Amino acid sequence: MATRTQFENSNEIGVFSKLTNTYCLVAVGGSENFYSAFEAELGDAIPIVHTTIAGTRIIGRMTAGNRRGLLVPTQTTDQELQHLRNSLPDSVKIQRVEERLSALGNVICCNDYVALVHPDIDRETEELISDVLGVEVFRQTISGNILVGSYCSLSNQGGLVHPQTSVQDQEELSSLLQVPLVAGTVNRGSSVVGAGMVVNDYLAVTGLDTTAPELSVIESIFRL
Amino acid sequence: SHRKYEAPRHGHLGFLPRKRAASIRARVKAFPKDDRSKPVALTSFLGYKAGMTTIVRDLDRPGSKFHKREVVEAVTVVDTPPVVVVGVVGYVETPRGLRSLTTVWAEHLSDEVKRRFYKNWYKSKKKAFTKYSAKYAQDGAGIERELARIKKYASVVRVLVHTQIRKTPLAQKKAHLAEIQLNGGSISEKVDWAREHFEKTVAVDSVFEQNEMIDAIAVTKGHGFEGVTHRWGTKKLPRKTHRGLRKVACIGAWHPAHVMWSVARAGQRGYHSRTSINHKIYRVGKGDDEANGATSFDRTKKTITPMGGFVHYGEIKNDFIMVKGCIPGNRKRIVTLRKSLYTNTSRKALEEVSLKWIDTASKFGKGRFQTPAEKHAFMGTLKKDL
Amino acid sequence: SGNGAQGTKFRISLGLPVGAIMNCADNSGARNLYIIAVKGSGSRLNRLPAASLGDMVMATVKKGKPELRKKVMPAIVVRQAKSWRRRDGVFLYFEDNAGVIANPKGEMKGSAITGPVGKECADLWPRVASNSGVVV
Amino acid sequence: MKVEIDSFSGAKIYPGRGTLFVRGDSKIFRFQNSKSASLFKQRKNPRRIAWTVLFRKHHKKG
RNA sequence: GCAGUCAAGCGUUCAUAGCGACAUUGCUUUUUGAUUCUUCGAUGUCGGCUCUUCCUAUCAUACCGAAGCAGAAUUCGGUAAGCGUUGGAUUGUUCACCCACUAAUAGGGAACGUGAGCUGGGUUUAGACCGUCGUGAGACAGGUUAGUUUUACCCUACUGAUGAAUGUUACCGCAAUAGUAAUUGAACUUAGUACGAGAGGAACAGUUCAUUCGGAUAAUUGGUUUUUGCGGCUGUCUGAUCA
Repeated sequence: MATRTQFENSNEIGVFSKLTNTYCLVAVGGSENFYSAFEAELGDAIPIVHTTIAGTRIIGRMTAGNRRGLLVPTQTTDQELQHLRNSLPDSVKIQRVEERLSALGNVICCNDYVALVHPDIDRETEELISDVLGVEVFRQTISGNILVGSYCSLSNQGGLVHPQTSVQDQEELSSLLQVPLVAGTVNRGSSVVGAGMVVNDYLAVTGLDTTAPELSVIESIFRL
Repeated sequence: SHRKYEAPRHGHLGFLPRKRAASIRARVKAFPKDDRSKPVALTSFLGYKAGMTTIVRDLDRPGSKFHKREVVEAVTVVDTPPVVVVGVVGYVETPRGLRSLTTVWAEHLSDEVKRRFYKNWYKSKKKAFTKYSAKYAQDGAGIERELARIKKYASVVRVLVHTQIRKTPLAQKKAHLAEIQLNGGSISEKVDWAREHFEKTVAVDSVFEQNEMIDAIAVTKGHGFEGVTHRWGTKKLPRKTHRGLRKVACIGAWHPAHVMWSVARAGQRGYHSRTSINHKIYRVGKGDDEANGATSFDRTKKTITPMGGFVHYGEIKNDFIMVKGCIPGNRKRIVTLRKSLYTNTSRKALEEVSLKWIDTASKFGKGRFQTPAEKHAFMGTLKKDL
Repeated sequence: SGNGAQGTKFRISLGLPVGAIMNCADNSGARNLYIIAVKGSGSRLNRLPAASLGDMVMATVKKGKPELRKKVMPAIVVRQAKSWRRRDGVFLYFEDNAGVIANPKGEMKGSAITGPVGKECADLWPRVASNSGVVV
Repeated sequence: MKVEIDSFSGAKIYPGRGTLFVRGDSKIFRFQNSKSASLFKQRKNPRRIAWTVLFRKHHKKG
């Protein structure tokens, strides 16, 4: 069920939230109607942790990781890291990441198997990412956009990509990621689709401006 | 003609006239409203302003952007000698306001309030209160007559206190006498409290406490005569103006054929009686309390005194109120701290706070160090002793 | 500040009045901007409406693609270089000024944003935060 | 609470003490006071400023 | 310029939700006229900058009444000026029309406020140019340029500062009186709820911030610097050094 949700007026759930297989990270500044869609269908499956990252509320675009790892940037304080260490279980691997090139969520568009990052990150941070996540890190840009985190939502089942993308790069990423891709939009045709929704194996929360022809394609390609 | 573009005024017509204060001690115009149920205590307190310093605290404001997050803000440390009572005085409610009917002084006054009455102490015969100290020779029939008259009459009861100026790093030796009203019930109980506490220490661990909103009354810093731009805020005129470009340009219309009282003129800026309400107390620190400046997160033994003392003041080895924000009045002034008039239910008040870090770096420069042991650690050994 | 923005921003310092030319920091094709007024600004006799970090400004373009020229358009400031005070203690300032063109709801007209982006902008404007690179 | 180390001299920075500077390549610098900041905006090399830490660490001073 | 009274008709129907013809009673003195009573032994004559105060025939804000008020947006009105009414382009502008924000871009007065307060773009002395008219000197209902704006040390008013005398002198107070100050928005929430066929779509209380103002401060940040406080550097002069 691609449940449509506002974050208090806005329909990009990937900005204020990070949905993974074991953990769900959310912003603190919200009402109960933002969390009812999560707590009704999840209920007692994954721990939802209310937190902030680096003195912000954009923790979906600040941290980036998978089921096995959660990578945190520089400006995250001691108390946030301690609360996430005590809140998230011992299976996830948390590591402070030193890079001055972006935030980690905009760089990394990954899943449990194959990572796609910003092409301009160096080797010492890439070794740390492939060490903590345990993921073969690859380097690609979709449709010329160096930020793959803003125009690509990735899961293990499938993935949504940038809407203005040629078929050749789609087939190259279907050979590389080994998943089928369908170019689509979200929220009445908003081109930013990497932040417009989150997805994992069980849940894919979308925004309220998503109509039925976009939602049918989303629930077809992610196979809920 | 109308003003052709209409603007908010310069300055505030309620803080008029701007003549200088009576003295450096600012009169407390009004005291908290009394209800005859509370235990008997004071309403205000007198201290001396020691400067400012920096406080890191965890902001705990639910629904905010910095919730449970570190902020830094300024506090003022106002010094606190234990203020000692030397007399009481009761006022009867008349059809022309409260009138002081009698006053009673204590038995053996200290030499500071004996220094307060003399403009010329060194020449004097030092004969303060001699024929009043002789009234304790009998059982005290005159003095107990005065107290019975205060009990019988006098709906309000105020107490003459003074600061202990010798316990201060000031250099004045003269104490500022004052009056303080009381909050307890049943004015016989107030005046029996005063008769018990003649010549007794009254420290701030009983009058104020942590987290409470207090008003502060003092006299403004003095900047002397002043021109009308920096005093009121009036626009500077252009570069090209013959005869003065830091002025009010137009004084007024033809008719009224007089200068109005509301136009901005040049005069005294500073040294006025000011009052600032809702100031929060972050510390009530004590003199015998070693390591005033440690905190439950900090735990390192240091006082709130900066390295090399507060600038122009000295070193706090006394009690102190440590109050959030600014305060009217500069350093070394007699500052009066007053309990709040209204109960403040505002959620900016009633926020029970505890500090995390007190700054004690030197206010006399760019202080790179908080404690001198830290400086001996970081900078290392030098050309001195070893 | 103004309508359409998400969240409330604590007051940060105003160091860009009417007329400031900022180095436009996205790939939208504009090379520079030009502030003409500030959304949410107030009025005082002989006071210029000043911009700050994160605030929405009406601005024009003085360079770039001639499609983008000669037309008033919304914009969002992402760097300031006049030092403002965060509540956690610091006074901080970037190397230069900056700005990105937006629609009246907050979407990037461009796609990518270059260099740093101050976090007091990225938290107020969500769409900027997703296209943002370095936050803080 | 973190005790930040300086970027120019090497001193320690208490909360609310000095400025923060973000050069356009997003390498963030912290300065103790106005002094070491205004020297850094002259592009002086801190390895040859005799009172800083990277000077004294290099010549083995104490 | 503003406001009535009557009321033919519009408004689906329906004189008066809102309007209102034909008539008719007034108010105002921010227009312009008419007069010429004051001033020609001279009240410095446009505009803007600045700054205070006042009125209300209210633009916003507060509280309400009416509707062709379902909600939203509006429209008409009542108490009320308490507080607020802007940044810009062209022009000497008054007026003006435009761009843009705004809760709103209300209207006016005070010797058409305010030149011993400013500026002096315009007008309006003397220089000079062009067109037109003149036989000419010259005229211009027209254009363009260049063109000195003096004094306060008096009384008063206002703002600040002392002050003899009511026994002296000091400390602690009361209060007549006079002034007063705060203002406004956004987001979240209520809530895609109420209301609605759908499109659309609020409010009351709460939370966090912000706009204009006002008073204070100076920990930190920035500015100033004759701490000529420390260091550096040019030229010269102290025989070189050191200073």
